Amino acid sequence: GITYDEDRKTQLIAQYESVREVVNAEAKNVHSKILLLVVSKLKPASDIQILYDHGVREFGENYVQELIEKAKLLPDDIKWHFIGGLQTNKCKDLAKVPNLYSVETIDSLKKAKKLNESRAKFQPDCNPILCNVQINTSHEDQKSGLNNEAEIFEVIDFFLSEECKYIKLNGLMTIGSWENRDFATLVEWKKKIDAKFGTSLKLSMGMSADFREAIRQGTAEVRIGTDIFG
Ligand SMILES: *Cc1c(COP(=O)(O)O)cnc(C)c1O
Repeated sequence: GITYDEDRKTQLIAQYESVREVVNAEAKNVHSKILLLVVSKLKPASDIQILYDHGVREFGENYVQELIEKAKLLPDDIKWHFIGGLQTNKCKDLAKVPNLYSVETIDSLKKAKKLNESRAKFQPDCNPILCNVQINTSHEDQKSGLNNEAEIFEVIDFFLSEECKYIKLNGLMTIGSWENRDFATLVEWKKKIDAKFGTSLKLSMGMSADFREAIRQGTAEVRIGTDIFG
């Protein structure tokens, strides 16, 4: 497939395994496996091939066109996770990727309906896209994420409806803020929702600077790039 240098291979795998060892060590230190989503945004496809060949399957991309271009160049069994800003007009585009495993940035009912809509038309055959609801856990104003309980509840209601058959509600997601109060707020959102809808939501929180704490607060998935591709 994509050709890569041997010195970079040895270095990428080393840095990755070291990140994965700390994630596993942190997890094993609590009261069962956490996903290490490898955020390859802006990284070349050769780097992904390096890790792919190493056994890695789940990579996170933030840009729609980049993910699509990347998906066509690399193996079909990669489990792409779209973790960037989602515009309703790009849903149709994303839905076309067969191996689009997950979309963690659904932050409106309009978007959920459009992705489910698009997925039905272009890849009804393919497995339902696993989805996370992005919530603004910061107590500040943030360009993305939901903060309104009524609107959040309305998004969850649709996911559990019979009409939503091509995208599956998996959990909650947050970019945090800039002990962790943000992860704490996400944890509280999962309880209020699990209680009201009878769900057992999966949490996606924790990045390069705070994945350890996220791991301590119950995360089911951490998204790390910098620590792995440096
Ligand atoms: C880029 C990004 C990450 C990862 O942070 P790193 O310092 O690169 O580990 C995780 N989640 C989202 C939504 C991102 O934009």
